[PDB]
Amino acid sequence: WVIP
Amino acid sequence: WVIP
Amino acid sequence: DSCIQFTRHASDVLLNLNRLRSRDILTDVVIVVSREQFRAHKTVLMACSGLFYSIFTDQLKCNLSVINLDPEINPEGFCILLDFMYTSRLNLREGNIMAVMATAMYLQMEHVVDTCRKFIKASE
Amino acid sequence: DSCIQFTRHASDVLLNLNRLRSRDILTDVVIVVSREQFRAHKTVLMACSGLFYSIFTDQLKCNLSVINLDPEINPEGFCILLDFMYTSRLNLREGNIMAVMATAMYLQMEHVVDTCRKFIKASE
Ligand SMILES: O=C1Cc2cc(Nc3ncnc(Cl)c3Cl)ccc2N1
Ligand SMILES: O=C1Cc2cc(Nc3ncnc(Cl)c3Cl)ccc2N1
Ligand SMILES: [Cl-]
Ligand SMILES: [Cl-]
Repeated sequence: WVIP
Repeated sequence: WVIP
Repeated sequence: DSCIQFTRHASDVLLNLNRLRSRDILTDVVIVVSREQFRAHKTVLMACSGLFYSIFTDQLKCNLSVINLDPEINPEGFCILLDFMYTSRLNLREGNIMAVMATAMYLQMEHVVDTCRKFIKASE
Repeated sequence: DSCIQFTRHASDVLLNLNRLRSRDILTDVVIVVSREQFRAHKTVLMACSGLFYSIFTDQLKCNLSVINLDPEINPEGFCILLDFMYTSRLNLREGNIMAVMATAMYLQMEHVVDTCRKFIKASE
């Protein structure tokens, strides 16, 4: 999971 | 395009 | 093999599937979550959820145009997860995390359940 | 927004759509390319091809279960492009590049047409  |  | 790979292909496909969903094009099922209704593509739901994968491979349920979810399922939690299915983006907030995690457990979306568990653990 | 994004989600969705295609699950169209037949999902074809996008948004063609391609279309070229649609991987070879490029032009798959043009230019 990432900060887009 | 890339070499996968 | 000796194939070449187009890096953005999967993302571009998902973007177009979401555009077809937004315009209600070739949607073949309505998911009923208490008073709320959500139109979708059975193939996308199966590709994202262990629950929908099981439902639509069933020789009778595969042909249903309406699927009613368990009455304990929260419509907003479902909406957030349906948006995630079609975009890869999850709108996870303090005010919805419990409903999102419970809906993801029911829908069998293990990566969502995992990030919800981690976000909850950090707040404890 | 303040969404989080699952990096592998789009690829995982496409992988499952290809698994459903391989098992012939919820495929809703057969593409006829001369003597050859290819089963697929209309939504995936539309998401990958300007030609299929135009065909399946047409108020009469959207309901057809069989689509016949132009007789000049090469079945192997089509097969290679259908595999690319469902995997992001293109089996581009000296022996098939001309058929693949012509099929990609017909299907309106601009990124494929682009790499074919570049691979041909390098060999000149
Ligand atoms: O957490 C998750 C996400 C998910 C999706 C699916 N889907 C499929 N899996 C295998 N082959 C096929 Cl053909 C599909 Cl459609 C099944 C289980 C789970 N669990
Ligand atoms: O080279 C290409 C690949 C492609 C796909 C599609 N597909 C869609 N485009 C816009 N909205 C929607 Cl809803 C879809 Cl399905 C149209 C044109 C092209 N050209
Ligand atoms: Cl997931
Ligand atoms: Cl393309």
